[PDB]
Amino acid sequence: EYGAIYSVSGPVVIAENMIGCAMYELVKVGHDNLVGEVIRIDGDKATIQVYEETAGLTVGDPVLRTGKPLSVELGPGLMETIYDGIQRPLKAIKEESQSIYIPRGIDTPALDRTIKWQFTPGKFQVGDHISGGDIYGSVFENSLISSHKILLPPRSRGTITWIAPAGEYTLDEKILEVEFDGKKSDFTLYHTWPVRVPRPVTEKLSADYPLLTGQRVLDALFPCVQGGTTCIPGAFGCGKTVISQSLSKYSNSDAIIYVGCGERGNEMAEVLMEFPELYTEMSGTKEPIMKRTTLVANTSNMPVAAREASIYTGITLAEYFRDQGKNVSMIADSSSRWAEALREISGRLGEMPADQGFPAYLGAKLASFYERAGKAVALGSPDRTGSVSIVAAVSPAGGDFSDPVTTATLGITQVFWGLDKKLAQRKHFPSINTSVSYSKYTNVLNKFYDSNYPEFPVLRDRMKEILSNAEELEQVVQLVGKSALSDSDKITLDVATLIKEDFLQQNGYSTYDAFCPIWKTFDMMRAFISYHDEAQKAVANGANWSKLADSTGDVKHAVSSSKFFEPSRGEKEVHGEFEKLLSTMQERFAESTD
Amino acid sequence: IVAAVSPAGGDFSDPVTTATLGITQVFWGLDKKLAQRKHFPSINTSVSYSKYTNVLNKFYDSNYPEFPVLRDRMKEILSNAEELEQVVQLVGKSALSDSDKITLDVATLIKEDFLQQNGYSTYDAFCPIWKTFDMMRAFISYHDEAQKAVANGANWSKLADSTGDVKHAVSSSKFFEPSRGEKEVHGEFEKLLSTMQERFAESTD
Amino acid sequence: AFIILDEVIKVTNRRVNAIEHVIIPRTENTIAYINSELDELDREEFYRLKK
Amino acid sequence: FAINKKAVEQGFNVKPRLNYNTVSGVNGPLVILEKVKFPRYNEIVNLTLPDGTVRQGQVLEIRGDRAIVQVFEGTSGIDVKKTTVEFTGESLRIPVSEDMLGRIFDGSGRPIDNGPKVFAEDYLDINGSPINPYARIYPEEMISTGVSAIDTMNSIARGQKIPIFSASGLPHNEIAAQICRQAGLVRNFSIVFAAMGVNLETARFFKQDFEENGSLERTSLFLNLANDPTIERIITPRLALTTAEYLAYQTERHVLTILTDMSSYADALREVSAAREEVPGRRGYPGYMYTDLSTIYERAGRVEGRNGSITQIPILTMPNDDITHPIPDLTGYITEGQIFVDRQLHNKGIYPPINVLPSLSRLMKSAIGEGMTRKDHGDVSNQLYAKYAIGKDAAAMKAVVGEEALSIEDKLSLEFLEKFEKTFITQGAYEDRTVFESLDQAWSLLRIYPKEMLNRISPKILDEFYDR
Repeated sequence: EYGAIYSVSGPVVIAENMIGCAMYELVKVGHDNLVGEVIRIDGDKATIQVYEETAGLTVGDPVLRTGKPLSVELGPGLMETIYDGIQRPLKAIKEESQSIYIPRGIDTPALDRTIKWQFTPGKFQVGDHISGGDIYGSVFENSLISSHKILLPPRSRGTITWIAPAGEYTLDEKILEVEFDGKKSDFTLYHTWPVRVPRPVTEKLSADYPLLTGQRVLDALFPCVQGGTTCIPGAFGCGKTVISQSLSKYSNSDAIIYVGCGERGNEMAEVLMEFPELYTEMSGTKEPIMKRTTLVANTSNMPVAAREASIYTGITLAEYFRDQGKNVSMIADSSSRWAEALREISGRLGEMPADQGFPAYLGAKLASFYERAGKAVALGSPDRTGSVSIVAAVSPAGGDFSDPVTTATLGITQVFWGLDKKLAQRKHFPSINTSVSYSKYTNVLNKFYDSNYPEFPVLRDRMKEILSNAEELEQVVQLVGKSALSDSDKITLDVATLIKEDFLQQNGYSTYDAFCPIWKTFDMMRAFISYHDEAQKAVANGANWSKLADSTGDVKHAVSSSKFFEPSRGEKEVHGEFEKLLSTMQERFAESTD
Repeated sequence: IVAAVSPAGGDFSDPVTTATLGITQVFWGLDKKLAQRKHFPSINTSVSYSKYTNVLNKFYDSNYPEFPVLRDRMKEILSNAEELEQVVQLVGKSALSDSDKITLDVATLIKEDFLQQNGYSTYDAFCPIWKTFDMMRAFISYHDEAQKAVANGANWSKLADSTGDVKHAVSSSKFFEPSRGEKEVHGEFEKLLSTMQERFAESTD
Repeated sequence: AFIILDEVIKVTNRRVNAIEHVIIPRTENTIAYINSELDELDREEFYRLKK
Repeated sequence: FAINKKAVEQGFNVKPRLNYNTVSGVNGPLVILEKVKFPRYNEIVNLTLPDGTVRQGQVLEIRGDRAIVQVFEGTSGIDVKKTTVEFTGESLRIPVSEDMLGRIFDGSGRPIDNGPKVFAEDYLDINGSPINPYARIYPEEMISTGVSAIDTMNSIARGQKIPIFSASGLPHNEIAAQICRQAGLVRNFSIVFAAMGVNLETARFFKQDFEENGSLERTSLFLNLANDPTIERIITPRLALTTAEYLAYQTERHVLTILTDMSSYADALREVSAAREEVPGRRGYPGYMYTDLSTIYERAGRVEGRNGSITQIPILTMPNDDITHPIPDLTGYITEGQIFVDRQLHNKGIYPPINVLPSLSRLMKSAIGEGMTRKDHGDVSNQLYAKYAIGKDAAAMKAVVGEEALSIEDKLSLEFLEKFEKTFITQGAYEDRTVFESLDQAWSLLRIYPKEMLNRISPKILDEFYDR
């Protein structure tokens, strides 16, 4: 019914008269209908967490219940929009209030009402016994968002009674009528879902057909697959943003989700008005990209709880769009900010941190967040499939040992990319520590390798082993200098250097390195492997490696310039150029073996 | 105001020390090995500083305009000393030029003579500003003249062995009685300067 | 050959003898010092939490 | 124009105030009072001491007829019975006009120039206007300072917040003085300064520089000295930021402000939190600096609305020559890069003693290239950084026993580092360094290698600017 504010100790609120309240349900607290969720309940004493800033409040003020946990709207219009952790429209709010700042305690439905949508009726007709998830029609929004599948919410069934014809509708009116035991199942052009419970799926499913990043070092050595996990160390200048743009415009998935947690705002505006000029790299380069992009941003200025809930919002949206039988991927801003906000909430509410100052719930919550990603069978009549992949952004910090959040996250995630300090010192990026980085999708994608480039696996294995041996011997040489060096040792050092200046170097601004498809990487990889083998076999029969290197000469420059081939000038044409280079290379090295 | 600290927690950056340093303009770090070396005052010229010289330059120009420009070189001598000692521990004295040995030895002489208030006497209890300034002048003059003489061509080992008692004279200069009228001491400093410069001139080449 | 070999032997032996007792003890003491620092921080944090 | 006149006319009635008693106890800076009726939140209360002295404080946490108020002017000498409290029913208001420039104010924002009160054109809050993220724009038009190592290796643009790391006894104050004195565009700046817990000599020095420079009429100041009570220190930054925001978004000026010492502010926050019972964070510090520091720094930059611009230069003191400490560690995540001054460089007599390796900037892409600078800038900076790091590594290697494993590149980097420091790094207190001449010096330093090791440079730049 109603309760009275009893005590305020910051964002947390203590309220009385609260009997029969859920462990999680929204409450419009405050005389200005402030949003809030209960956390601790005892007797009639309720502890409410306020998602906005508390100021000017006083004891003895109405408290109104809502009878449902935090939710999120779902339906047409979710695409090409910018929201907060609370789904609240921003451009609409901005253009409505005429101000430069969000008003205190303002409510506005997420999706824009009063917007007509052309609905196409589905196969089902009156009398059919139907359940939730079944696609009972579709709506066309725009290119790359055409045929927005209209769904029935899970846990909803009965028997269709009257479905409206095709036409234009606004997302507030039920057009389907269903009965389980009464005229009590009405569904408009949208639905909602609590942001806590993972949306159920028909059944899990493994993954293959790996992902494309345009980064040779990752795309060839530590790959990832759609409907998979990942761990990204970012340094805001180590190319994280540029690779985000590259994957966004090359995204094999149809739609992508990026969140903002702890963003600095300046970068927020930069990316926000950078996207409007990124071009969709399908059907040519279509100028708009919002048609395949959804963004949620919540800077540090935002209240802590909203930053906490932003990632849940994002993952829920990802689940929904996957459940339309599609390929989508999620882009994480920074998990460290989320962990810090969680620690703040824990401490403020009153707890006993025991990790190093963090609540023990961190591992469990991270796991729960890392169990909504993968490939699974979409629910509904057509019996289709989706996929959800997540990339996690982490900010390494602390001394040379302490890194608890990293230790917890790396325990369950498999696709992990390390960080190399040295390459960063030399301004050389992507700066990825080869030694520590590790993946596991190589074993499963063995099949795709066989189908397409069956020699790739052993090729990369030998390359990696050579690099490892070189980096093992480098420090040994450092403490003793150059002596007792077999020709093979110097061969290994030179080939390693050439590799890490042709493969592990990429600039998002040069026309070439911006994106290197798998075939192009395979081409350079064959070239370099052939180079190392040719040198090794030239010195094998006994020779002066110096003279052999001098005779080779320009071949090194040619294989280096190999990067300067325009991607797919002609896919076979580039391959033809590589074959020409390889033939001349065999000639120049066979004339040198003697 | 002046005060002392008693760092014993296992470091020398304990919160009391940090708070003190946050508001202090003059810092006087102290070593301990010097005590076992019976060297006093046992301060650490390596880790210490002050923030008043900038304004004291006005007073110096009022009375001792030359004074400030000497202390920079004075400290640079020590800086070079501890920059060179490393190779001494590493491979001993094998590639030292004559200039390096000049700097090493003059720094050692400074540490021994000018950096000791040991004992209790007229010269072991107090030192006036002018006497200290004159000692600065003497030390810097000796160093620069030896360096110049070797630069112009002089076997530094031979040059030092020949100059000889210049070191004893300059060292004993401190043993003067401060406050002998500010003239007799001044006259002795002047005659020592003249004698040392003439000796260098004879032995310079 | 005798002259060159004697020179290099002198160099290597001098360096080895140096590294034997000039570099090792410094790190040996530094590790224990840092360990003590960390132990004290652990104890004080534990006391705060128990309070 | 009638809208604002009528808005003010709304606040045109007398509102009676209560007057309480029965302070149920006091503990340190915190006062416990239990008789209140309808206690509000975040309101200022006037306290009349038994001697008739008037002080003010703010409520922290309320409860069933129980409120906790901190005191901005200490707590000594107060009686349970002979003390009274009045409630104003408002958060901390503040008067503002277009005429604070050239006026000096104390920690509590009162005039200390022997002049009259502000007689403000309007009142304002200190925490309001949570700026809408949508309308914000990012910095452009790279801003010039005349300092090479600042404008080249970590070039910055107008409207970008960035702090300065410092430690005991280092020349950061006059560095900021030089910056503000000789800062300008690349082809004027109202200045707001806030002091907190600083020795009087520093404030005197800053005032001397400003009045000497003739910019005193172009600036307003807030002063809070170390001798002043600590609790006041948690207010001055808000006052300064509110002043700057009003002057930018309603007076439409390009404004720069300088926060003075966040170390003392964080310490004071820790102390006030410790007064209450709270599960401490790391090092005992309260577990929620992040929110407060964000609320502090977030105010910055410009918006689509108008021309007014804001720039933050907070100054921080390093406790024990480390960034791992909670204060700098937290500060790192919130701001765009940071400029660093190192101990060794200062002990080397190099001014400014700036170490570039730890320092960096988070926004140059809109502040480099042609149209505003020379296109070479990025490659110049990158190559210089790489060779600096390489020289450092070579020097570290040299320390083992010597040049046992030595290369020509090692010697090359050695002289490069030495000359770089002693010539480029050492900039005098008045040595103006335009971007053009700074780049010319950098290029002259670059003519120390063949055209082979310079891998981080485009061949076009290499050819067109290796020799002329």
